[PDB]
Amino acid sequence: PAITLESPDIKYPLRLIDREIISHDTRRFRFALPSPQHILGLPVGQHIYLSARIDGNLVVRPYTPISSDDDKGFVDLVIKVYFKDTHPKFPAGGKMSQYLESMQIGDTIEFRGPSGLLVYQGKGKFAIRPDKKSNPIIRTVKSVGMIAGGTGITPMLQVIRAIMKDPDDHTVCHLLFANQTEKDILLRPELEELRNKHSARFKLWYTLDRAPEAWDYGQGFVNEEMIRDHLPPPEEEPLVLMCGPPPMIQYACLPNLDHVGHPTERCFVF
Ligand SMILES: Cc1cc2nc3c(=O)[nH]c(=O)nc-3n(C[C@H](O)[C@H](O)[C@H](O)COP(=O)(O)OP(=O)(O)OC[C@H]3O[C@@H](n4cnc5c(N)ncnc54)[C@H](O)[C@@H]3O)c2cc1C
Repeated sequence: PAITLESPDIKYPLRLIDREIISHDTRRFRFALPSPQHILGLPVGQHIYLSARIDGNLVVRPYTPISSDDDKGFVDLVIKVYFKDTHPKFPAGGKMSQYLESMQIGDTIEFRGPSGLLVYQGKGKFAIRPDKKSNPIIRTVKSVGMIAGGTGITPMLQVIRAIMKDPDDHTVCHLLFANQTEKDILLRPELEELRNKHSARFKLWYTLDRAPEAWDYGQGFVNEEMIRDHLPPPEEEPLVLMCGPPPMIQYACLPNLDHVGHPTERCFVF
């Protein structure tokens, strides 16, 4: 159809048309593409760049839509709002996130894309560029390991959806979704729906820093056992995809990946 993100260098103002309070911090923000038949123009695996001049300082932060290029007229972004005066070190909270919460209906925010090193080309085929200028290295995988932390499910979900939507895409997605509390399990219905509908291909497990009284899943930070039991066996040569808070990736993921047997080259951070 009509691509909204025609140029990666042009910022495209889109209007906010709906907001869904996914959780206390994270909200699903729907934006209106230029035409009701216009598409976003986002290859699976890539992300967009929201740009706005907040506090006199142009702040450009990146977000991965939960919408699919199949969806027309709208762009759904599950964005967590780091609230002000809710963190001891950060009384100013998030910058773009708080602007987005403040955004009323019909306010405009600029979009830029596509941007990203990973593109899913279908049926195991992941085009991962080592650098933005270097050419993408293409590797077909039978399983995809995925470690998502909080708002880092949106890049995973994009991939999960694409694979499950193609019945000839036999790649098997293993997801490890790490959040602080049960209330913080974003897109949990969608995810559980995906698993029920495509169990053979989608394997789902959660970990919560502070779990509820009844947690049939896992507790604590990301650990080696959960990477071992709830991600693909390293022998299957899978692709471990990771999005989470930089600390979580550095201290909980990358270390415990080595322990299980996953190589750095078979692993990618969104
Ligand atoms: C590929 C990709 C996709 C992404 N997709 C999404 C997405 O879909 N949705 C999304 O929300 N984010 C997404 N992010 C992350 C996003 O860019 C930000 O991390 C954040 O959501 C908004 O930025 P900000 O300007 O609000 O943060 P900043 O203001 O730049 O954050 C500054 C620091 O303050 C901390 N901080 C501030 N207040 C608090 C608080 N109350 N509690 C804890 N820490 C606090 C932050 O954690 C951070 O360390 C994505 C990132 C990447 C790389």
